[PDB]
Amino acid sequence: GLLPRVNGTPPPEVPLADIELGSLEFWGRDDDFRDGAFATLRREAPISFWPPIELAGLTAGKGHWALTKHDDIHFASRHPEIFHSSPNIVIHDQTPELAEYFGSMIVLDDPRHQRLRSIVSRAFTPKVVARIEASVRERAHRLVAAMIENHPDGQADLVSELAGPLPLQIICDMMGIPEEDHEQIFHWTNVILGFGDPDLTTDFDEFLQVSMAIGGYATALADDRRVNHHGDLTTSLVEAEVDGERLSSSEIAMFFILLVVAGNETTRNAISHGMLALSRYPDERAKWWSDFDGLAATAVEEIVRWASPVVYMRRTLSQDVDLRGTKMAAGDKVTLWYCSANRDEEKFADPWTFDVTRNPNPQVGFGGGGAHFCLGANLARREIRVVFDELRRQMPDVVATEEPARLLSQFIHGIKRLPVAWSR
Ligand code: HEM
Ligand SMILES: CC(C)=CCC/C(C)=C/CC/C(C)=C/CO
Repeated sequence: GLLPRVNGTPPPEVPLADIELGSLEFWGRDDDFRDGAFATLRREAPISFWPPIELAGLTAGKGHWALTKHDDIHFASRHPEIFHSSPNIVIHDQTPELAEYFGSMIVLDDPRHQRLRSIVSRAFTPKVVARIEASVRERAHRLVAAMIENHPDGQADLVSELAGPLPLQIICDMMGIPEEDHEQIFHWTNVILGFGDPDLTTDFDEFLQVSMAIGGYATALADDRRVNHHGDLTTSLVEAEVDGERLSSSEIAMFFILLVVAGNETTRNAISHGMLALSRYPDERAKWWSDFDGLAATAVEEIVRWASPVVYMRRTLSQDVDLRGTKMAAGDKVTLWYCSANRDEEKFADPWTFDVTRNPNPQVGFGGGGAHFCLGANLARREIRVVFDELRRQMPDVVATEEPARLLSQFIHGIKRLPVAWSR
C-alpha cells in the first residue's frame, strides 16, 4: 500500500559524506533520500564537482559541476553563450555521432538553434494547434473510458493504460500518423526509451536498427506531405519557411525523434507523479476536484514542480566562470539539477508541501528559462489538466494503491508502474 506521509514532511538530513552523485546506487535510493541529498548540497555545497556514473566496461566520460540552486540554474539558462547545449545535454552521450539525429534543436547553439527553432515554431499554425487541442481531449477521454471497459475489476496500471499512451498518441495525431501505424511507432519508441534502462537488457544493434527505422518512417511521412498536403504538423513543417530556409525531410525526422522522447516520457511522468501526489495528499485532490477549472493552472504547475520529470540538463562551458566563488573552467561540463531548484528554500515557501493552490510558483521543471525553454510547455500543461479532468469526470475516486516501481535513471524522474483502483 501507499506509505503514509504527511504533506509538508521534509526529507531526512543526508550527510554530505554520504552523497555520491556518480553512483548508480545513489540513483536507486528513494526520493526522500535523493531530496535530502540535494537539500544538503544546496545548504553546504551548492556547486560541486562529480564523476559520471560509470557502467563497468564502458567509457564513462568526464565529470560535471552540479548547480543545485534555483538562482544558479536560472543564470546558466539565460547565458547560452557561456553554457552551451552543444554537443549534448546529457552527462555522457553514448552515440555522439548521432547527437543531432536524436537531439534536433536541443543539442544546438545559436545561430543554428534559433534558425531551426524559429522554423519549427512557425509550423504550429492555428489550425494545427486547434487539432492538437481536440486530440488531447479525445485521446484522454478514450483512454480513461477504455481503462473502465478493460478492467471490470476496477484496478489497472496507470502507466501502461493511460500515462504512457496519452502523450505518444497526441504526438502521432499531430504528425498525421495513421491509426494503423501506431503499434509500430509505439514499439520503436519503447525500444528507444528502453535503451538507457537495464531490465529486458536492451541490445545496441536493435537500438540502432529501430532508430534508423523510425527516422526513415518520418522522412517518408514528410515526403508524402510534400505531394499530398494535409492539415497536420508534418505538412506545416514541410511548408514552413524563415528567411528563405525550409526544413529537409531528415531535419523533420530528427525533430520527430526528439518529440517521441522529449514530448513523451516527460509528460508521462508528470501524469504518474501527479496521480501519486494526489493520492498521498487527498486534501489536495478534494480541493482541486471541488473547483477544477478554477484551480487547474496552479494545480498543473504544482504537479510539474513536484514531479520535475526532467531531473537535470547538461551544458558545456565556452569560457571560464566564477559564480558563488566557485571557479569553473572553459570546457567543463555543468549540470542543472531542476529537481533541486524546484525545492530551493530561497525561492519557495514551504517547499515540501504539495499545494495545488501554490502561487507564486517559479518552477523550472520546463527549464530555467531562456533560449531552450521547453517548446511544448503549454501543451504539457494541457495534457496534464485534461487527463486529470477526464479522471475526475469518469472515475473521481481513482487512487494509487501501491508505491510505484521507479525507473532507475539520473535523467528522468520515471515511474515504470503505478497501480491504481477506482469504483463507480
Ligand atoms: C511535463 C512535460 C515536460 C517537461 C518537464 C519538459 C521539460 C523540458 C526541458 C527541461 C527542456 C530543456 C529546457 C532548457 O534547456 O532550458 C525541454 C525542451 C524541449 N521540450 Fe519539453 N518538456 C515536457 C513536455 C514537452 C512536450 C509535450 C513537448 C512537445 C510535444 C516538448 C518539446 C520540447 C522541445 C522540442 C524542446 C527543445 C527546445 C529547444 O531546445 O529549443 N516538451 N523540455
Ligand atoms: C527529456 C528532454 C526534455 C529531452 C530529451 C533529449 C535526450 C533524451 C537526449 C538523449 C541523448 C542520447 C544518449 C540519445 C540517444 O538516444
